[PDB]
Amino acid sequence: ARDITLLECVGKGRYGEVWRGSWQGENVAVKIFSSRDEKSWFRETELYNTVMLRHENILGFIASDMTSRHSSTQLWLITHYHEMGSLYDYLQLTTLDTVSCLRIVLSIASGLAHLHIEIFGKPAIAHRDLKSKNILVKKNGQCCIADLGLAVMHSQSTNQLDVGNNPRVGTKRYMAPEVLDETIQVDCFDSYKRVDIWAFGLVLWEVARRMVSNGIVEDYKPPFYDVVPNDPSFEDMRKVVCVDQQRPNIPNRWFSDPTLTSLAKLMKECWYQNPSARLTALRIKKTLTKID
Amino acid sequence: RTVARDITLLECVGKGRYGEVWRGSWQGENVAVKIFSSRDEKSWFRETELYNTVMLRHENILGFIASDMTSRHSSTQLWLITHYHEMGSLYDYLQLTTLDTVSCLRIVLSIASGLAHLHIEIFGGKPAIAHRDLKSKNILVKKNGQCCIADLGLAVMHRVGTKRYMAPEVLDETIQVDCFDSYKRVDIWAFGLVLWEVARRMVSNGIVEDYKPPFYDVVPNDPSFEDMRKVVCVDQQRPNIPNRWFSDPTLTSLAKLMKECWYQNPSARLTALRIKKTLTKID
Ligand SMILES: COc1cc(-c2cncc(-c3ccc(C4CCN(C)CC4)cc3)c2C)cc(OC)c1OC
Ligand SMILES: COc1cc(-c2cncc(-c3ccc(C4CCN(C)CC4)cc3)c2C)cc(OC)c1OC
Ligand SMILES: COc1cc(-c2cncc(-c3ccc(C4CCN(C)CC4)cc3)c2C)cc(OC)c1OC
Ligand SMILES: COc1cc(-c2cncc(-c3ccc(C4CCN(C)CC4)cc3)c2C)cc(OC)c1OC
Repeated sequence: ARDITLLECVGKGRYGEVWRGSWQGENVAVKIFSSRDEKSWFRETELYNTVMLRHENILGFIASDMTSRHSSTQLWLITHYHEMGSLYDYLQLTTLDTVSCLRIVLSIASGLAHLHIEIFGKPAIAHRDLKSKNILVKKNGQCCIADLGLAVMHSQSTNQLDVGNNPRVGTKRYMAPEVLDETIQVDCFDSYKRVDIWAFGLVLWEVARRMVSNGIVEDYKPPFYDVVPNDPSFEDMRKVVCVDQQRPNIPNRWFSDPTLTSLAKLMKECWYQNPSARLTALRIKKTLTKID
Repeated sequence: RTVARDITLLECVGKGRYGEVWRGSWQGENVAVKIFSSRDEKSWFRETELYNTVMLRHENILGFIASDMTSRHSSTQLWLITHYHEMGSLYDYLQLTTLDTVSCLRIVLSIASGLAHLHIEIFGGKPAIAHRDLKSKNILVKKNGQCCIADLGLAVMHRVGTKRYMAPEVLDETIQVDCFDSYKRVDIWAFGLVLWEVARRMVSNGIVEDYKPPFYDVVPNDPSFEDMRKVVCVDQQRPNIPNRWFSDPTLTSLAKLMKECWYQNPSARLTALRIKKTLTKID
């Protein structure tokens, strides 16, 4: 029973479209890629070929298809469906308590450590576009990481399955200093893990703002909302991150709450300009497991 | 909208180290479904990446329909779906069938047309493509008498090839691997062997040769790399041209053509475009 019914469009952008569909009587998400993003479709298909990729905190794969008649081609990715939508969507109007905030951020750390660590199998994987729109919320209050179209793979028993020649990929708002200044070591797998850690810190900040403490919470804002234009360019981001050495501000009310004090310390250890100074995903996961 | 993806697998028409090929049915229409072995997974990726780069459409190239990857409990299933050619492969067809002048030329000109289309860069278009496993089992026969080239799982854009069809520069490891033209010239060598296989089955003066694969008389049934190197590189043997061909003007011209695909020096061999021109002036 391979047939799918497309029921409603839940997203449209430069990436193509995502549809809620029905398959074997279950909701599925069907992404139809833009022509512009055909290399992402193939990269994501290469990533999902890994059976040991499967994890509670990684978006689960059902099928990938490239179809053509005559001169046009369609590119399909079919996954499990998360009706709560992205973490970006969820944070807009929901506030969090301590338990819900830690559950979300530990689940993302668990997914990211699963990607980064080689299994002897699954290669080590760096995501390269981590952000709150690429994280889905599950009904159990954990998240899963989505969109492996820019991912890079590495095997310690051999070598490295790397990028296109274009290093200006990833979402500009979440790009690490070394991506924005184009000094990143492109032949070094560890470089790409360190870019993910930078972006994880920004996602931690986005989530923590929405956790209530002492009857106070911040409104949802994207990273660097206060220092860059609404739709920031690559150069806008380079200016604030590389020239101005800006990092997201820690609201002072956080320092009255032990959880938010711990999270502020963790996100600062994701934001060093020196990529090798940043925490590992495993260390973040260990730290969040210990925080109450 | 409904996306009908069900494909009914009706009969297995091929089994091998590569996996299986099935005749299937989608929406009342025959398709061919290649189900890849774990052994041959990289061929699915290479062909899929090529068709994602350039959607080839040519009467003498097997017609792409889809690349499918389906998650199973503990495995990934990889299918390539193409048009279906009920007459099967040229290899199959030549075992039983003899040819006349018109059929022989139509077959070999259609293969040369497919191969030149792969080899040529078209601007505005397609990258140049070398096949790297051209042989009579990777050519399908169509009802209109033309053939189409199949299996781009080893193709390169600008697993090893079948040993029996490897050019001398592949067997002696002197191939200039950093030069794309090298891979075109390896295909031309293999094309010459296919042209020999076909020409043997063309009747002249009531005479025809039995189907044999290239080098049948000088290598074992399943030849080693070394077996082939000794024949092709050390002794510099080439397939036999029977005397009876020299009584027939078509087979005389085809013998000259196949000799010009088999030079030891890869840069001396004819190009696919020159082979096409030569064939349009025979008969
Ligand atoms: C994969 O293969 C097959 C696919 C199909 C098929 C089924 N539904 C719809 C389509 C289609 C419609 C419209 C557009 C275009 C039209 C112009 N512009 C607006 C862009 C969009 C593209 C595609 C097709 C091609 C049929 C087939 O056979 C009859 C196929 O072959 C097996
Ligand atoms: C990020 O990337 C991918 C995501 C998905 C995916 C999976 N489940 C659910 C969704 C979703 C559903 C619904 C909403 C709501 C939110 C707000 N409301 C106002 C409108 C709609 C948002 C999101 C998505 C987008 C599938 C993908 O591929 C098939 C993705 O690409 C890899
Ligand atoms: C996913 O998988 C398979 C799909 C199909 C298939 C079945 N029905 C319809 C289609 C179709 C084509 C094109 C469009 C649209 C695209 C955008 N719009 C502006 C124009 C037209 C819609 C739908 C397809 C591609 C067949 C399959 O097997 C033969 C598939 O499995 C490999
Ligand atoms: C070389 O490679 C590929 C080939 C094909 C393919 C396409 N049409 C038809 C065929 C076929 C059909 C029927 C017979 C036999 C069965 C009955 N009788 C005893 C004589 C005839 C043989 C062959 C094939 C094998 C598809 C592929 O992929 C989907 C191939 O791989 C790219």
